[PDB]
Amino acid sequence: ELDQLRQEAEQLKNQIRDARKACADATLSQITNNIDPVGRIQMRTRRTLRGHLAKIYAMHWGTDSRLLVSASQDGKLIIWDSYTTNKVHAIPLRSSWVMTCAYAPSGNYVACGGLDNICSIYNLKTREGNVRVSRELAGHTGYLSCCRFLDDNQIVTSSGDTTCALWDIETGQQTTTFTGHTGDVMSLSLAPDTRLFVSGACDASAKLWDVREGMCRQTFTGHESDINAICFFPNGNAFATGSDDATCRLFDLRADQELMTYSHDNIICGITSVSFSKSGRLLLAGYDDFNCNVWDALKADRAGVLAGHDNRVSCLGVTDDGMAVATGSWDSFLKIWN
Amino acid sequence: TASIAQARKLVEQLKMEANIDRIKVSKAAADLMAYCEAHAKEDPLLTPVPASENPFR
Amino acid sequence: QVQLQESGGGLVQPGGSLRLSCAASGFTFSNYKMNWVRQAPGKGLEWVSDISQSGASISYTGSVKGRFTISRDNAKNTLYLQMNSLKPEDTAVYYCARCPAPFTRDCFDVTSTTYAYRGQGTQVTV
Amino acid sequence: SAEDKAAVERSKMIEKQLQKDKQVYRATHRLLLLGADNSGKSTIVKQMQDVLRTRVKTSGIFETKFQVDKVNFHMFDVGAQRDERRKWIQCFNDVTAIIFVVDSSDYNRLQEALNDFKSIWNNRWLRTISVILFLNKQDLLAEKVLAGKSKIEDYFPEFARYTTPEDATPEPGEDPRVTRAKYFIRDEFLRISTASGDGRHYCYPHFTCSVDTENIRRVFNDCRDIIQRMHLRQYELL
Amino acid sequence: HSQGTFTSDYSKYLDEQAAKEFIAWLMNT
Amino acid sequence: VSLWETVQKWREYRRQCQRSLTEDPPPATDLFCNRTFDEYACWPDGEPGSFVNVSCPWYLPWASSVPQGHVYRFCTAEGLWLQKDNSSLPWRDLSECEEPEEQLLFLYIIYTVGYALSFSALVIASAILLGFRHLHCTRNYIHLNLFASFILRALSVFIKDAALKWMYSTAAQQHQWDGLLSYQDSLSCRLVFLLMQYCVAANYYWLLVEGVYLYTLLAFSVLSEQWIFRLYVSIGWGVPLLFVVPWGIVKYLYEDEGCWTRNSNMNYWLIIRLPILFAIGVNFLIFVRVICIVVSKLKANLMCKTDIKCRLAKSTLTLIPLLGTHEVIFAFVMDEHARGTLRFIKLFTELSFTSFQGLMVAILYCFVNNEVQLEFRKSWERWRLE
Repeated sequence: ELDQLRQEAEQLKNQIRDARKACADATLSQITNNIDPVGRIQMRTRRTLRGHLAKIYAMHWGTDSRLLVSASQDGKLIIWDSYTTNKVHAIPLRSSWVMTCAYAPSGNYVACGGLDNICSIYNLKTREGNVRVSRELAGHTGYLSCCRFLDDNQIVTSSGDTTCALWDIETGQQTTTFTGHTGDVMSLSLAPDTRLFVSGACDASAKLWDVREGMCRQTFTGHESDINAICFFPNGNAFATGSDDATCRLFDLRADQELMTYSHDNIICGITSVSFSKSGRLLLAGYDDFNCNVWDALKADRAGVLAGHDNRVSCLGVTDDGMAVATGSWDSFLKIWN
Repeated sequence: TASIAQARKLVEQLKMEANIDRIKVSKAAADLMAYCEAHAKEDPLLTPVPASENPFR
Repeated sequence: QVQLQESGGGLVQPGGSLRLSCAASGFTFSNYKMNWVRQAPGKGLEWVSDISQSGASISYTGSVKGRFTISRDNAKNTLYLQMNSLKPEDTAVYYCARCPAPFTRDCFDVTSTTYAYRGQGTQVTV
Repeated sequence: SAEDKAAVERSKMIEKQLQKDKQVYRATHRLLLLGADNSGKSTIVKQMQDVLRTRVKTSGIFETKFQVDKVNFHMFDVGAQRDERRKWIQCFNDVTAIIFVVDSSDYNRLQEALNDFKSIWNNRWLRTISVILFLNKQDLLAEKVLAGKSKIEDYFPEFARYTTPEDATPEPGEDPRVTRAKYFIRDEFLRISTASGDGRHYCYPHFTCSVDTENIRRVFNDCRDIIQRMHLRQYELL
Repeated sequence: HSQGTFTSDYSKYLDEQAAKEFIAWLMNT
Repeated sequence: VSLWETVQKWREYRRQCQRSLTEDPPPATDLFCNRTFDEYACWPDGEPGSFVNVSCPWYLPWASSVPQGHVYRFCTAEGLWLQKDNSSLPWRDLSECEEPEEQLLFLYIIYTVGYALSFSALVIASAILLGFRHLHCTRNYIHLNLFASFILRALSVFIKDAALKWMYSTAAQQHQWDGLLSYQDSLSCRLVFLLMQYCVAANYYWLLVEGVYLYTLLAFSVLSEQWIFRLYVSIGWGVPLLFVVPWGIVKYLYEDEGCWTRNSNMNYWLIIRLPILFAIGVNFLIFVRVICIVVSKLKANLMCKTDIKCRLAKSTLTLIPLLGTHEVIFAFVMDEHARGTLRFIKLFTELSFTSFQGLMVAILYCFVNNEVQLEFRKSWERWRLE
C-alpha cells in the first residue's frame, strides 16, 4: 500500500535524523575556536588566456599542471599551455552546445558532452599529429552535465535524466548505471583512490556511489535548492557542495551530516563551481556575481576574492601541484591566479 | 501502479542506509584539521612560493 | 530535507467552503515565491495561484479568479488557500508548490511529477 | 628556442584558424525554438555524403539551418530532454532571439502557455533576449462555431470586457468574433510582456496561420529589428 | 573650411598692418 | 598689400636713388638748400631759395591713391632745412602722400579656448577608452581614431597661430626686416600650414567614417571586422592625403606667395574645400537616415507616448557632434561669396562649434556613456574591497 510505504519511510527519516542528532556532540565551529585564521589572500591574474568566442562552460587541468582544456559554447576545445599561454590544439566540436569537458590522467585523451546527450572522446596523441574523435558514447537520455576520466578506458558521466553511468571506452557500452536521484545531476568528482565518487543533483541532495558496485551508499541532504557543483577534499574523506541557495556546505561520509555552512548576508547569488586547494585549507568557489571567493574551510570566513571577471564565472580548477588556479567565465576569458 | 514500485525501492534504500557506522562529529572534525596543518606548508595558496620557483611570473 | 505538507482536503457539497494549509519546513520561507497547483483525474498538473515573498503581487488562474483566495504567513511558515462557492470541476489533488531559486521571478515547478520541492498532496473532492 | 619556436608556430596556425572561425561565427544568428504544438521546423527546411540523417535516436538537440537573404540562421529545437528546463535554458543566454510557438486553438491549455511565456520573460538569464511570438493554428473554426466559449482562460475579459483594439487590422473578409478572440489572446501575452520588459527585450507577436505559410521572412525581419535596436542602444540613440 | 578662411583673412590683415608699421619705422622714422 | 612686395619696392627705390646719386643736379653756391637723405626719397639741389618741390614716390601704397600731392618745402642759402631743431626734424608736407578689424581677434580668442578645452578632455577621454580593456571593440577603435583627428586638429591650430604671430608680430619685435622675409620663404614654414590642411581634412573625413560605420551597422550583410577596419583606417587617414598633397603641389608651383596662407586663387582653394563639402554632405544624409530609423523604432516602441518628442530631441542633440552636421547650416551655401556681416556670422558659428566639438564628443561618448560609468563603478568597487 502506498500510504503504508510512505508512513514507514517517514519513521525511517526520523530514525536517521535522530541518529544524526545523537552524533552532533560538538559543532565544528566550536572545535575550530582559538585557531589561527588564514589571513587575507591577495590574488593577482598572472596569465589571461584569450581566443574563445562564446561563454566558457567548463575547464579541466592536466595531470602535469601545465596543460588545461577548456570548453566554450561556440563549439571549440582548446588545450592551453598556461606556462606560455600557447594554444596546442583547437578541436572543432560537432555540436556547439557543450556543457562539460575533461582531461584524461595520462594526457592522451579529452572528453566533452552537452545538450546532445553524447560524450565524445578525442585522441590527442595520434601518429599523424591530428586529433579526431575516437569514440562517441550514446545512451543517456538527458544532457551530459559532467564527465570525468577514471583511466584510458573508463569514464563516468552524469546527465539530466537523473542517472549517472560508467562507460567502457573500448566496448562503447555502459557497464553500470547509478540511479536514485530525482532531479538532474549537475556535477561529480571522482575520489583520489578512484574507488568512490559523489554527485550533486537538482533535488537539493547529494549521494555517494561505488563505481565497482553500483549502489548509493550514503545520501546527504542539507541544501535548499539545486546543487550546481561538487568536488573532493584532498584526503577523499569529504566533499563540498555549492548550490543556488547562496550557501556552500561541507560534508563527511562518516559524519553522515554537514559540518560547516559557508554563507553571508550580502551574498544572494548561487554557486556555479567549487574546488578545493591542495591542503584543503582554502575552498575556492565561483559565483553568479562575476567573482570567485576563497573560503577558509575551517572557520567559515571569507579570506579572498578573485574579482576580475566581467560575466558569470562558470568553471574553476586548482592544479595538482597547487601552484595555480584557473577560472573560466561567461566572458570567454580564462585567468590564472597565484 | 508504478507509484508503489518507486516507494518500495525508496523504503529499501532508506532502511539500508540507516545501518552504517556513524562516528562522532567531534572525532570527524579532528581529522579535517589534522590534515590541514599536516600539508599546510605544501599548498602554495596558503604560503606563497618565492618568485624564483613560481612558474607563473 | 526540503519537505512541504498540505492539509484541509475533504468532502463538501458544491458551493461549500474549504481551507487548505501548506506547512513548510526545511527552508527560509521568506526568500521564496510560493504557488498552488492541482491535478484533476485524467489531466496533468496545472498552476492555480501565486504569492511573492512579501505577499504584494498575487495572480490567479481565470477559472478560479474572484473565488479562491491565497495568503501566506511568513512567521508561521505557511501558505493558505481559502476556497468558497465550489463547482465540481475542482475535484483534484492540491500540491502546494515552491519556486526553485530564492530571490527569483521565474518559476518552473508544475513539472511532470518530477519536481522535487512540491508537496505530496491533499485530495479535494466536491 | 628550437622547440619553443615550433610551439609558437603551432599557436599561430591555431590563431589563424580561430580568426576564420570567428568570422564565420559572428555572421550567423542562433535561434531557440520553444513550444509544444509547432510544425514550422519541418517546412522551413524544405524551403531551404548524402542527406540521410544518421542522428542518434536519442539526440537531445536538433538543429536546422536556413538562409533568408544570405543571412544564415541556426534554429535549435530541443529533443530528448526531460520536462524540467530550469537548467538547460541557461545555455541560450546569448541567442539572437527565442521563437515561442503557442497553440491558440486549444483554450484549455492557453493558461499553461501563458505561464511558460511569463517564466521565460522573467528569467534572469533571458532578461535581455527578445522573443518572437508565434500564435500557431490561427485557423479558428472553433470560435466561428458556438461550442467552446473563451471564458475559461478569460473568465473575465473576453468574458464581456474586451473590445477589439482600435489598432487592430483584421485580415480582409473575416468574422469580427474570431478577430476579437485572437486579438484578446494576443493581448494576454503582451500584457505579461510589458509587465516587465523594456529596452532590454521586446516581444513580437505574429499570427502564424497554421504552419504551411511563408514563415522565415518574419523571423528575418524580427531579427533585423532586434539587431538594429541593440546597435542603436550602444550609440545611446534609443 | 572655416579654419582656412579665417587664417587667410587674418594673414591678409596682419600683413598689411605690418607693412604700414614698416613704412612708419623706416621712411617716417 | 604684401609687406614683402613693399620692402622689395623700397629696396629698388634705393637703387633708383643710387641712379639719382650718379645723375646729379649741379651743387648750388656755398650752401645749397640741398642736404642729404637716408632711405626716404631722392634729394634735389636747386638754387638756394625757391619753391622747389619733388614729386611723390609711386611705390608707397597709401600714395598709390594720391601721388599728386607732393612735399611742400622751403629754404634759402642756409644750407639746411626748415628745422625746429637743427638736424632733428624738418618741415615736410607729408600729409598728401599719406592717408580696424577687432572681430578677428575676438574670433581668435573664442576658438582657441574651445580647442584648449577640447584637447584637455580628449586626451583624458582617449586614456579612458584605451585604459579599460573591456571597452576594446571596433566601435571604440573608430572613436579613438576620431579623438586623435580632433587632437591633431587642435595641436595644428595652435602651431599655425604661433607661426602667424612669428611671421609678423614677434618678427617686428626683433626690429629686423631681413630675417622675416626669409621665414616667409623657409620651406619649413610651408609645411606648417600644409599640415593644418591635412589635419583639418583628416578630422572631417574621420567624421565621415564615424557615420559610415554607423550606417553599415544598421544595414545587414555585414562583412569581416578585420577587413572593414583596415579600409576605414585607410579612408580616415589616407583619403585626405589624396587631395591635400596635390593642393600643396599647386601652391609650391603656382602660388608660393607666403607660407601658403593666402587663398589668392579661389579655384585652387576648391581643391581642399570640395572634398570637405562632399564629406559633410554624405554625413548629413546618414544623419537623416539614422534619425528616420530612430523615430521609426520609437513609433512602435511600445509606449510611444508622445515622449517620442522628448526622446527624439534627446537623440538628435547627441548625434550632431558625432557627425558634424552643424557644419551643414552655413557651409554648402555660404562659401567665399559670403561677404559683409554674413562672413562674420558664418565664421563665428563654424569656428566656435568646431572648436567645442571635441569637448562635446568627448563628454557625450566617454563620460556620460553608461558603459564607461558602469566600468568606473566596477573598478572603484573592485579596489574598495582591497
